[PDB]
Amino acid sequence: PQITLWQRPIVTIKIGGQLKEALLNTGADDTVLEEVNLPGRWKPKLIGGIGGFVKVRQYDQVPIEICGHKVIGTVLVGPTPTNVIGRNLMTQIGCTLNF
Amino acid sequence: PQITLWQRPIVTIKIGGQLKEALLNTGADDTVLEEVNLPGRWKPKLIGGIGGFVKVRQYDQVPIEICGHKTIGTVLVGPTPTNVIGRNLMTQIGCTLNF
Ligand SMILES: Cc1cccc(C)c1OCC(=O)N[C@@H](Cc1ccccc1)[C@@H](O)C[C@H](Cc1ccccc1)NC(=O)[C@H](C(C)C)N1CCCNC1=O
Repeated sequence: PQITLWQRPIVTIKIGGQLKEALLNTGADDTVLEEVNLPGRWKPKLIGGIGGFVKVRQYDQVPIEICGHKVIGTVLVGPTPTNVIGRNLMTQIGCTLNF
Repeated sequence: PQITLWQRPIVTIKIGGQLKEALLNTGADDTVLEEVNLPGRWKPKLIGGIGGFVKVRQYDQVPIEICGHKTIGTVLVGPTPTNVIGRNLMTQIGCTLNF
């Protein structure tokens, strides 16, 4: 799609058999989602860092659908004020900024 | 331009007679820039909010050039870990997310 930015670019993602809402966040390197139980191995990742890091679980090669774009990418699972689709997944969906 | 998101979408902005780097941040409602002296009236704005707000100065109708695109928009001036072009200015430059 073409998403204008008058509103927060919140998109529906499908991940871990759940439909979630997430913000297409070009300011985020990574994709951080709250409350998904992703299967399989993960490794700890420290994210944030300003005032301390937040430990999240990094799951790699996660199938995630973003606006009916099935991609695969790293999803960090842990506390996030809002579910964020970061650049890592936006590149997968071939999402670009255009002006 | 079409900006792919493999890297942080840092763009050069021209504001307050200065060339600055700023992140095209679709996750940011507002544009927050540090160390720009903007002329004229401003009103305080509280931004952030998680753990407390940061007070910044809201300058309205600021001429700002983003990747050569002259636009006018609200620029919040105050502490920001990175200069952020938020959606408010991305709409002005006609920046959209596309995939
Ligand atoms: C910067 C970074 C480094 C390593 C790894 C990752 C994933 C990184 O990126 C993630 C990140 O923190 N991104 C921020 C930028 C960053 C760079 C440097 C230090 C810290 C962060 C920023 O761009 C987007 C971020 C959206 C956000 C989403 C969920 C929780 C919190 C914030 N947007 C916002 O914070 C704004 C501000 C003004 C309040 N915002 C979010 C509330 C509602 N209003 C609003 O407009």
